[PDB]
Amino acid sequence: VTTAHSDYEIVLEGGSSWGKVKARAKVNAPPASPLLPADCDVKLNVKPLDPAKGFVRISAVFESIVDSTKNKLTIEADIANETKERRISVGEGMVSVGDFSHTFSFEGSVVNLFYYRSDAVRRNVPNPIYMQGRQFHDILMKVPLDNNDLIDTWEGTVKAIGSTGAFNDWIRDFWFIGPAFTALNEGGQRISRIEVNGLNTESGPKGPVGVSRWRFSHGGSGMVDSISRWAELFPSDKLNRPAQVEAGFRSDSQGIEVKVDGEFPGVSVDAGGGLRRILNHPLIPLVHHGMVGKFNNFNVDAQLKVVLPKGYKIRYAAPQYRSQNLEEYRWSGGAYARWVEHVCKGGVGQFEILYAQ
Amino acid sequence: VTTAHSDYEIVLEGGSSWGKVKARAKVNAPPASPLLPADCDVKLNVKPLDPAKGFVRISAVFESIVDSTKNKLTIEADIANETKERRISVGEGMVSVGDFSHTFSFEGSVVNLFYYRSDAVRRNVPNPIYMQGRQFHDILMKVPLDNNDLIDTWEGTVKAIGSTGAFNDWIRDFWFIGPAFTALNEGGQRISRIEVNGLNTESGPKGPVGVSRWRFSHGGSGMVDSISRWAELFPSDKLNRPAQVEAGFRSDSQGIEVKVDGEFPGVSVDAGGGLRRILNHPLIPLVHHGMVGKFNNFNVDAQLKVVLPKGYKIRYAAPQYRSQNLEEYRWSGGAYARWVEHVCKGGVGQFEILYAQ
Amino acid sequence: VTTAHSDYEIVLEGGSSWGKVKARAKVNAPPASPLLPADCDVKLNVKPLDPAKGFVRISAVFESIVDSTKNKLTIEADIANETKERRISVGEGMVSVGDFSHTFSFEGSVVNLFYYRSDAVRRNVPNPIYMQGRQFHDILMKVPLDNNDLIDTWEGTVKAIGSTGAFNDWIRDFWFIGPAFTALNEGGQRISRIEVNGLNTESGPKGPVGVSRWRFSHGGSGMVDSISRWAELFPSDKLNRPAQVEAGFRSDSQGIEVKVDGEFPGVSVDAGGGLRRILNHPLIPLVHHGMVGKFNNFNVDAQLKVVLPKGYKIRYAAPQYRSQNLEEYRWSGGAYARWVEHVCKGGVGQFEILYAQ
Ligand code: BCL
Ligand code: BCL
Ligand code: BCL
Ligand code: BCL
Ligand code: BCL
Ligand code: BCL
Repeated sequence: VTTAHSDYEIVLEGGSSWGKVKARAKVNAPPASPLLPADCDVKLNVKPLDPAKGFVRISAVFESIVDSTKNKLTIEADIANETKERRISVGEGMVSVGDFSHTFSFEGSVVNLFYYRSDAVRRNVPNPIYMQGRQFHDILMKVPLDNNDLIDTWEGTVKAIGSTGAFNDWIRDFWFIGPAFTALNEGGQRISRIEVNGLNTESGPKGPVGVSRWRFSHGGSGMVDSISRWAELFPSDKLNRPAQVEAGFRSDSQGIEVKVDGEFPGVSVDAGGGLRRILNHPLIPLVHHGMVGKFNNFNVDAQLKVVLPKGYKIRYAAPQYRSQNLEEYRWSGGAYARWVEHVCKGGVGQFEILYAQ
Repeated sequence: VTTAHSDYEIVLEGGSSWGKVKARAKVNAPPASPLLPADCDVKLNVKPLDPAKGFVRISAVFESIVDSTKNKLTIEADIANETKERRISVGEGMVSVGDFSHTFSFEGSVVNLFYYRSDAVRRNVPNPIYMQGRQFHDILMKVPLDNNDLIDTWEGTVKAIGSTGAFNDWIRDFWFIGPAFTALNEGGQRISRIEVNGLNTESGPKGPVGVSRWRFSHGGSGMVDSISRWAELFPSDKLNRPAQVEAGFRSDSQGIEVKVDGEFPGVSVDAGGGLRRILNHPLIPLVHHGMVGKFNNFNVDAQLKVVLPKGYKIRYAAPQYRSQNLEEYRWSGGAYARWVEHVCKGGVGQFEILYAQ
Repeated sequence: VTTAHSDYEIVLEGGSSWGKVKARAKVNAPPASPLLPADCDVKLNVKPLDPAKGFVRISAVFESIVDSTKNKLTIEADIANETKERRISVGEGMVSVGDFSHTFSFEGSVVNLFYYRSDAVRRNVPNPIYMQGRQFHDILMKVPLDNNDLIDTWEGTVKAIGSTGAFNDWIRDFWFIGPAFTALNEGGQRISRIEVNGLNTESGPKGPVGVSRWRFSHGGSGMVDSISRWAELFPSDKLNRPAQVEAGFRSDSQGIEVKVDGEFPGVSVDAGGGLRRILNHPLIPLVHHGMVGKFNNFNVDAQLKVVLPKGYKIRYAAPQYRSQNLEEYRWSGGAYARWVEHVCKGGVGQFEILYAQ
């Protein structure tokens, strides 16, 4: 029988939206990857840089093995809000695949805009979900052309841009490789044609550098969390100490195994009336994973454990928890099991938890 | 276990395409709504107004409660065919959400056009399904700007239209909220950019009125019933007395419960050769519901009852009925059960019923 | 219970990428066709014409019965590669539906272009799958206007082209009938507006002929095999004798039954290191069938038999085979059964088989 075994745990901090999240999962069904096996490890870290100007330093490392090819991507960036709609970033990183690698540095800004703002909606809807909007990226990137492969790609690109009028359109076929293209529509997401503002070869300290300045916008009909939850997804103001997440998966023709461990702020939020809630589930991950969650029938063997800070209690949970031991609450079987099956297949049915002192 | 229990009943009138439809359904699986609970009641009524000019008066009321917010929409309209391709309407209604509400009045015409008409298809295909075409809307609407929220929205819009060249394009991200966007492609449906022909503030008897005149077209590759079955979906010529439908659902994290009761013309149609059929199932509802029907495994406990007028008998049914008692025919289990599972998940496999005297 | 019973067999030739493929399948679940019943037979044949210029002659016959309407399409074409990116074709055929039929002749070229070519990818990825690109069609077609239906359609079209500026856009709604439209996005595929280069009525030996010259391009994000595997899908260089495939299905409200039998080159390919593999599974068929494979729950009763040439053995298989008798290997149950369920529902998880002497 195909069985998914999972275990999730959330330990909340008092007052502080911080939480520790742990997850383990294993399913004996094949992944929908046309190249197997595929293993990946991810490590994310962020630390307060300069709280006066709202800067944080984020670092990410992705490492994987796909059909015997070793890949790696690292990125380090400094990010800050300038206004409520405009955020800026500056960073550098590296990509490496087998014997090949290249570096890059960049600076960019993103402006997030909602299509409407209405007090009539605001005062009448206590927990608004869909927020339609558009987000603008303005990027400057630099890559040292220090090997023949880079030179070839740079020259090929400069040739294409200057010869093909549809380049700004067709580039999207290249960018959203494989089923990434398909996922755009699934999430109510649109990518505009790009605008190329400048392409130059500079003379760097150590050699020629390919410099490019370009922009694009991305629209969302309300499920794109990047747009609808712009402020909430970057809780820089609550980052009083370093946060981190380590996650990884191993997969082949027999099954998938995953592990996650992290601690960061933003896990709980003020729900008003003196109540707090675990944050609303982001929609994108459920909709995108929904594209791969329907290929094998499975049974669910799942459990969730929520540990509240001392003296806090759950005022409302639906689905309902099965047991409680002081501050620890557990869910398993029954309606919780049906909800897990549901979300693993792509459903976004609400699972709400409100707690208070 | 997840079980869907449903009961459907159709009682046909003799000769007259009229029928009474009753449906009850309950499933213990969560709905895919990111806000729960969600309850809704709908009431539709239509009555012959002036049969000489083909006018009917339709009225609709929608009432719901979503996460504790009460919403309501009413609409009343007079509709008539002018030609076989052009239909006109004039009406008014109201929207209300919590402490907020606004009214509106409108007049509009819709022109439905098929991309081709061929006698070679017509004489060779007895029961044609896909009909590709395009439909044009021309709308004039008026809303009294009688509160600050309306004024804010009106001024914001007039500002956007005059400052953003992409407004006619991006408005579509706002219009098709959440997963409504996604459903467009799923049904082979396209919405053009809008055309804004006029935006004015008039001086009404009781205050300023925001007046707008705009158009859009919508294409369909053949599954869009609004286009392919343009004439059949508005049987004004068979409406010799008032028709109505009452329907509603209650839903939360535990399950969904639905009830429908109606009586209206258009349930049966001439199939030629002296035969009649229950109308072909519209495709849109199956394809759209198919987007939410695949998140939980279920067992089917379903029954269908068809009551023919006295002296009529079923000449062909596939799937086959299980039993017959005079004019009453029943379906349950076996192939019918597999067909129900199929359509609830998004399939459009044909279920045909032909009857005759 | 819904059960799918299938049997697949591959017999490989030694050295030669030739293989014989046999498949039988039956499932008692209804097809997603809004018109039933639907039966179809297909016959394909190809033979070396002139190996010096790389020409092959291909012939196809499609015959079906849909809801009692008999349809038939035949096509015969001569095809050759001119370069590695450009292929040319010349042919003729016929379409017939009930009492109607028409012929056609044509000549066209297709140019396939990849968006990038990189040695860094080539040397580091041993078995590349996604290849983004665009394909250009240039078509000249001729149809004798020998009946009133043809004349009507021709005149209607010439009228539309000259009156509607959006014809080159809207024609796509007509072309991708029903759910064919939807399938485009699902496979990461895009069709451009068409370009009409010429529309003329010529005076043929036997009467007026409608002549048209038009083009279109089609983009693919990497799953479109027509683009990413352009060379491999037309193994003209391995066609040393005639190849053929016969296939057909019967279907109605009770189930689907299918049979396939063929022999052709391209079934196995050099995998490097002295190893050979069965070719990578094309992605389109799995993704498109995935749109209809999820409407009924089923159990799998499936078996695969692979017969290698004398003296060859399997060096790697995942999922693993169950048994081996000399050169014959069999798969059934366990991980193979889960893989079948997976691909029948739309998954593309890799099933790899490497063999060698
Ligand atoms: C049988 C039903 C099964 C099931 C079947 C499958 C199948 C089948 C698959 C998965 C896959 C996965 N499943 Mg599942 N899965 C089940 C239940 C679970 C459970 C659980 C029970 O709790 C968990 C935790 C998981 C977890 C996972 C992940 C390990 C994995 C998806 C990886 C991912 O996020 O990539 C997200 C990837 C991306 C975002 C990459 C995008 C790249 C493109 C080009 C886009 C660029 C983005 C943008 C430009 C970059 C942003 C720029 C800004 C700077 C940010 N599944 C159920 C029970 N699962 C998939 C997988 O990969 O397995 C190895 C997969 O194929
Ligand atoms: C450039 C990227 C953006 C950004 C984009 C997003 C987006 C987009 C989302 C979040 C979400 C969240 N972010 Mg943010 N976020 C950024 C910086 C931060 C910082 C910080 C101070 O720098 C913090 C503390 C957080 C914290 C948070 C939480 C409030 C929330 C996740 C809650 C949860 O329970 O997850 C539980 C944690 C897990 C289940 C494990 C996740 C572990 C894996 C390793 C990470 C995901 C990998 C992703 C699928 C693959 C990346 C592919 C790209 C090609 C690289 N973000 C930067 C500025 N963030 C999510 C949310 O809910 O928003 C409201 C969300 O949708
Ligand atoms: C486990 C599998 C389950 C299942 C799982 C689900 C799930 C999961 C969900 C449903 C949902 C629903 N299911 Mg189901 N369901 C099952 C079987 C059934 C059976 C049955 C057995 O007979 C029935 C009768 C139902 C009935 C229903 C409905 C009560 C409900 C869809 C509401 C709707 O139509 O909104 C249609 C809504 C719209 C058309 C709104 C569109 C708004 C957008 C912005 C578009 C504008 C349109 C346009 C501009 C206006 C027109 C202008 C012209 C003037 C006309 N289901 C199977 C057995 N069902 C959904 C729901 O809402 O539940 C509460 C849902 O999430
Ligand atoms: C402005 C809207 C259009 C219109 C648009 C449509 C569309 C679109 C369709 C129909 C369909 C039908 N219409 Mg019509 N229809 C109109 C006016 C009428 C009038 C009349 C004289 O005024 C009559 C008698 C009918 C009668 C009929 C039937 C012939 C047929 C439904 C058969 C059935 O078995 O349903 C069985 C009944 C049910 C299963 C219960 C339905 C109950 C719920 C309350 C109604 C649906 C709500 C919808 C999902 C949500 C609306 C969301 C919008 C945002 C408001 N229509 C007006 C002019 N009609 C359908 C059909 O089959 O076409 C051939 C269809 O697809
Ligand atoms: C319950 C789950 C079931 C299941 C449920 C279904 C359902 C439901 C359906 C099918 C359908 C089919 N299934 Mg299945 N199926 C199952 C398992 C199987 C197994 C097996 C176990 O091995 C097999 C062999 C099959 C085989 C098949 C086929 C007989 C059939 C798809 C026909 C096709 O290819 O049309 C491909 C068709 C096209 C490509 C036509 C495209 C026309 C459009 C307009 C596009 C034009 C293309 C282009 C312009 C022309 C090219 C130009 C160049 C010159 C080339 N299924 C699983 C177990 N199957 C479907 C069917 O048709 O059944 C009769 C269907 O509805
Ligand atoms: C105009 C069409 C193109 C073409 C387009 C494609 C496409 C597209 C694909 C192939 C694929 C393959 N082609 Mg090629 N192919 C052409 C000419 C040929 C010639 C030849 C010398 O003329 C040969 C020998 C082949 C041989 C091959 C194999 C290498 C490979 C199938 C392997 C397999 O196991 O299938 C197993 C066989 C079966 C499972 C049975 C199939 C039987 C049915 C009758 C055929 C499919 C019908 C299709 C679904 C419906 C057609 C609808 C259209 C509207 C007409 N092609 C011409 C030039 N070929 C596939 C592949 O894997 O590419 C790498 C693939 O995706």
